[PDB]
Amino acid sequence: PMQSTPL
Amino acid sequence: HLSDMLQQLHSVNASKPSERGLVRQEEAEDPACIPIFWVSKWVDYSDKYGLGYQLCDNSVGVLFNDSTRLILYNDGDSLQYIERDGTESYLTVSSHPNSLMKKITLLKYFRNYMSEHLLKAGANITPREGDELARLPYLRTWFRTRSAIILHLSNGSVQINFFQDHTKLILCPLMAAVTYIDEKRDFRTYRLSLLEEYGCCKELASRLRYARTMVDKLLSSR
Repeated sequence: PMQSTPL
Repeated sequence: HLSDMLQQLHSVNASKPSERGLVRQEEAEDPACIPIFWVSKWVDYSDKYGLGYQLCDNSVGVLFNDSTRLILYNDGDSLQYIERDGTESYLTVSSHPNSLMKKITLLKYFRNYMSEHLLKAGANITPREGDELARLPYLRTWFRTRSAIILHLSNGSVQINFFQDHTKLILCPLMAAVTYIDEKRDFRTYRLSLLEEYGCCKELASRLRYARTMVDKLLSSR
């Protein structure tokens, strides 16, 4: 993933 | 320091903590060692700008592609700029630091993106407290594997977030401690030397082995 865990 | 962390990890791992007849992981718990800071959210825009992140105290930071770092404190105005050579400057956004305006804009973009889209890690954790007069760490370096992102903070802490199951480790060489956040978001802080003596579950043991490998890597690319 290019970002940490989504809301 | 990384060297100290390696020694600590080698010591507990060499003791084969999960290969004991009776495990008493609970006896290694030390809540007084809970970290002050950890990475709560992050965004990898290293294709063009760098790596942006949020610490658990709501401050945000970025490790730019040019190796400079900028931190915006949780009061939304205070700044700490770290140049390539490590020189630190303490400024305010309101003061309009001319050379930093573009970097400030990028950081605010990251802050806003993370606040709108991302979940805060360790939302149920209460960090410990120590001083306050000079103490916000910045991101020294980081890298990603197929399994995790490894974050190395300037206070010596190493954090590893596993992608597959959302489990996380926060390692501190000053406390010689590890904080494990499990798939249920439950957490515990353990003294590493006590895990060596009392043992731990497979799972934490396997993650600690992985952590040692990551620390060796950090030292190799030093």
